[PDB]
Amino acid sequence: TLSAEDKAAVERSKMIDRNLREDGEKAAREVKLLLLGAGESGKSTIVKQMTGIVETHFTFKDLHFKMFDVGAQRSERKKWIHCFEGVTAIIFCVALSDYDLVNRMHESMKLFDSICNNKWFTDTSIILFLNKKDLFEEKIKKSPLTICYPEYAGSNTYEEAAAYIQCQFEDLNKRKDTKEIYTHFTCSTDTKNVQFVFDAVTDVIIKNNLKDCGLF
Amino acid sequence: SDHFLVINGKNCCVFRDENIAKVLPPVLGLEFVFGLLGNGLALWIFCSWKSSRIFLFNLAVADFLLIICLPFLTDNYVHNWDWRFGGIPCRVMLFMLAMNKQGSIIFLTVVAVARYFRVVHPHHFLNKISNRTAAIISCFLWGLTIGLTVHLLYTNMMTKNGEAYLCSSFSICYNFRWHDAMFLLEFFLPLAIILFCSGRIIWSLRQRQMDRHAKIKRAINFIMVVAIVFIICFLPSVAVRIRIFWLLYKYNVRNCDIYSSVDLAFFTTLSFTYMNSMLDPVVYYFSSPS
Amino acid sequence: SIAQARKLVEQLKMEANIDRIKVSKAAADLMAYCEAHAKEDPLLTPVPASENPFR
Amino acid sequence: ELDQLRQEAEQLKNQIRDARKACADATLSQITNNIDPVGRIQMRTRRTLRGHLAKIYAMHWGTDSRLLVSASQDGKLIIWDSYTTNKVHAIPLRSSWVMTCAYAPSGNYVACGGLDNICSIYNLKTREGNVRVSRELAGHTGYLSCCRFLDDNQIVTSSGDTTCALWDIETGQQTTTFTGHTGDVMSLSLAPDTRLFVSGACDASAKLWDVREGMCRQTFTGHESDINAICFFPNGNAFATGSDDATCRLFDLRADQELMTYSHDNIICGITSVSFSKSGRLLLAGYDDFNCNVWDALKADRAGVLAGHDNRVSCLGVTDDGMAVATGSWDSFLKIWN
Amino acid sequence: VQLVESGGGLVQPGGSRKLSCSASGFAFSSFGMHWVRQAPEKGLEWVAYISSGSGTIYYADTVKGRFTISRDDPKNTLFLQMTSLRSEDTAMYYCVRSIYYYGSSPFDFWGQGTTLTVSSDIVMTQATSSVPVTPGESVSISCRSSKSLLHSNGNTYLYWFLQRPGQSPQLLIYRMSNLASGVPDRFSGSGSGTAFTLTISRLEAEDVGVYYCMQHLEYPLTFGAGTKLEL
Ligand SMILES: C1c2c(-c3nnn[nH]3)n[nH]c2[C@@H]2C[C@H]12
Repeated sequence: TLSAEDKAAVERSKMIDRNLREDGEKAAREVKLLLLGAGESGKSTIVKQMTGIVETHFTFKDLHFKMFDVGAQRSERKKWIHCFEGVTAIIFCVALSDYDLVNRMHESMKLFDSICNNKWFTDTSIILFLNKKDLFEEKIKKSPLTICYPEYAGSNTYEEAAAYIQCQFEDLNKRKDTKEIYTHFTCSTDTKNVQFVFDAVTDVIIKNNLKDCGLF
Repeated sequence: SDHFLVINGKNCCVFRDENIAKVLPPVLGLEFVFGLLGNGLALWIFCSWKSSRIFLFNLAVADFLLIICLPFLTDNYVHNWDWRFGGIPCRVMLFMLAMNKQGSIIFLTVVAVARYFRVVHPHHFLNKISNRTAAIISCFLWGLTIGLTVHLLYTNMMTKNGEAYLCSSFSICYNFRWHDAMFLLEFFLPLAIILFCSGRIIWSLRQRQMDRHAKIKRAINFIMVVAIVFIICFLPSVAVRIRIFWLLYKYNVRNCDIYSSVDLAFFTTLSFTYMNSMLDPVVYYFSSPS
Repeated sequence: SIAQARKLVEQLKMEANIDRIKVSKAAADLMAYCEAHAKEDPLLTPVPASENPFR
Repeated sequence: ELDQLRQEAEQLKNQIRDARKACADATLSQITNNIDPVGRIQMRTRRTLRGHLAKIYAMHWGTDSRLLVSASQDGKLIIWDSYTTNKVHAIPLRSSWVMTCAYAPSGNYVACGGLDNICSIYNLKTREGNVRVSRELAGHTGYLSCCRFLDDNQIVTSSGDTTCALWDIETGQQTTTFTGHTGDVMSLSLAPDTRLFVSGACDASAKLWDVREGMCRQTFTGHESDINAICFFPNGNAFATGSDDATCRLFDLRADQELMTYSHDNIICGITSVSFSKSGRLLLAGYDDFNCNVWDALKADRAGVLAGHDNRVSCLGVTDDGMAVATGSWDSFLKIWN
Repeated sequence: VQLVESGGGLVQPGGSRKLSCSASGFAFSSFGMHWVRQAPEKGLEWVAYISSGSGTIYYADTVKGRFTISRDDPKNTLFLQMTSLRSEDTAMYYCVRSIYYYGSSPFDFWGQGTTLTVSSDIVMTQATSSVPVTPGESVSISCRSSKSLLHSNGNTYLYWFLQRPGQSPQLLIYRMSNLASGVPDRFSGSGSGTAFTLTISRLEAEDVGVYYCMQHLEYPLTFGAGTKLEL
């Protein structure tokens, strides 16, 4: 037998529950993206096209996207990376002009291998943005790709070199039956990147729904 | 013999062929044992967390209810159309058969439409329905099934055939009644829904080729398997019944020996409609990686 | 790097120059504290349902 | 030169090791081998708090042993009434990346922080009837890992940058910084007298600090991996640490070395949380295997197992009266045990 | 914090009036609201209650079926629609704030009030109607109830209010022992079920006025006659 004040407290608790459920419903209808990239990888350009954690909001085709940038946080990644388990996708930015600058491409490859094969992101997909393709074309015309990849064999032209970098990054995925890598080539002035991210996210959502209904 | 008989005042004629007592129990026993050993497990463990699990749980419940009453059908057959239990019991048994088949079909269609929305409209709000709404939808659908099939309990179905007692909602009678319209619709309408949903899901999937075909193929194969299983299970009896209605319209029940063959056919095809309930656990639940 | 090494050395000097007791005395003190407050520990001694606010 | 200072440091480390060896005349196990075991502890779940919609990262009891504060990755810091399971408050956070909670020992304020590198202090008792942000303490260059009130105007924080800080709340400034660690500081425990505090770091070391003077008084080693949790023994003369070695260790301040190690061959997962029961006989540890083990603090033996979480137990706490044990997990629930 | 009532005046018997109370300075949507009334020369009488969220409405028996309580949270307004007015309804009406959660202080803030002129419950007894006292002395005011106010959850639901000449009542004690925010420590309260006492130590000026004891154990809320302290 509750007292009057106890009943009023229960009523307030139920109001709190209602508000929490409404907020959860709003949050579930949102796409979460973790933005990673090497220093000067150009992820700032993507953030344009799209002191701790930086949160960027945008919308596209009535779909709300929350992007989280963690590059300003220089600490032990192992202690906060699990916070992003369940993120809808990871956007990884790599600068193609970095092949001949200092082994920067090797640092990017190591970071990509660490993130892609991470135990917290076994089923999380990666949208890979290869930035600065015009500067890459200039430099590859003036400088060889063998500086970064001594075993590279083939035309020292834009197409073959860019494809070589793409496959080099794509073969770091040791779980090819669980997640996907969506690679797009970008530049400073572009308009299709948001559509790329939207299409990849829609594919991921469809695959998740198929998993939920049990068709996989 | 003299097969003409009066059921609820209507001129039918029912046949009693020992082939029905010989062949059907062979299929019905297997259907019962497999339906138990599959659906009892599908109920013990759902397939409760998600709406899809709720709908599959309801499908399994309907299949369980339908199979548990198959031994009584087997008894009616082994004795060559001789019900030993009386009127109210077989009223209830026929009501259970009809209601559980209708519920199983409805929930097959619900699962198909949910898959359609999940694959074709990824960002519809139906994909984010909470368990409560799934429960309310499931309850309303069950209520629809009972409201449609309770006339079986309302009406009489037990009739004395000479030295025997025959219970049956499918006597060949010059009486087209709502039960037959429901019997045809339970195939034609959900079949259309299921085939459309599946075609859109397979069309939408085939437009995207982002290097994961290994499992998308599997999903497409399973959708097609569901569609073909439904068709092969339920189309035969409907086809035989449509032949029966053409005959009734043109040749009324006077020389009704002409129905003798088709009647047997019908009761040899109803068995297939029960067999669906033992396949469904394999198609829907056991295919998942558990 | 000389300043950091000097800081480390000074900290080591401060840490080394402290009074210490035998491990037996510390273990006896821990046992004594545990025994003295045993009757006041509900989790060791389940409280009757009448005196348990979480029933 | 660097070599001379290195040699002197090595000599001092050897001196400290020898001094600690001299004091290790007996083991806690030998002395406690003559006392009866606590027996089998069968604690049952008395409540289940069902508000959060994401992983709960931090819980803190009030000093009345009835109110709780919890924080989840869905923002929504929630203040609970344990006895009735009533939600007293639901505070929205300006950043959902919360990793620590604190409940002032007056009930007037609550603190939380995380990947935003700020410690936010919320006033629970205002004339307007709502919870308001009272202060935002900025100055850490890394993530906030733990925070504990000393009073209404002093709070101690630990950061991903290898530093702890003491903050005046009125001014919003660091009064003293603690700068000895070489890795991320993950946990933080205040002494009962609020004159010392111990911090465990990713450098596999714990450090005893003096709040007023602002210098590392002692350094304790022995763990092989990072230390995630730390707690003071009730008398303030000992503390327990839990690591990713799937091991807990009990250290004594006056003897200045490890006393005991809690480990089992069947446990291979790290420890998320550690706490003591009143009188310190029981040591509760929340692990990554969705479990919480109850150890006898005087005998390494395991007393019980608080099963019932479907994801890893991220935090736990014991009431000031010792009546109940709260455990929160990466499942959205937190349970009360008795 | 400010609650401003309006809409009072002079009405003929059988008429209707809509009193309003504009709220500012606090989260009105988070607070339950009460309408209380005081006759020209009598004590306080509880009228109506509307909860936060508008889920629960309670009325006094003398006004049930006649008065209607409503609230507009976005406009931060509380409305009392009174129909079929009688001479018994002549009184000053106050709007009162009240929030309910563990450790809260309901009935904490009162409005200034507006005057309207028309042309099985628990009985709270304030045995003493007047008490003359000199500054610096200690005073004790007693209150009795028909049934024990101590609930099985440990709370004794007794509230002590002080109404000074020309001012709205202000909360002194809630739940028989808890001193309200902003109240001097001179005041204290104690007692057991059916017998409660408010003790004023070091009586000072501005403690003159009428002290009322109220029960919040069950609805309808009931007040005592009121004990008057004069210097
Ligand atoms: C089976 C059956 C059914 C039926 N309805 N749904 N499934 N079987 N109706 N009447 C009869 C006679 C005894 C056979």
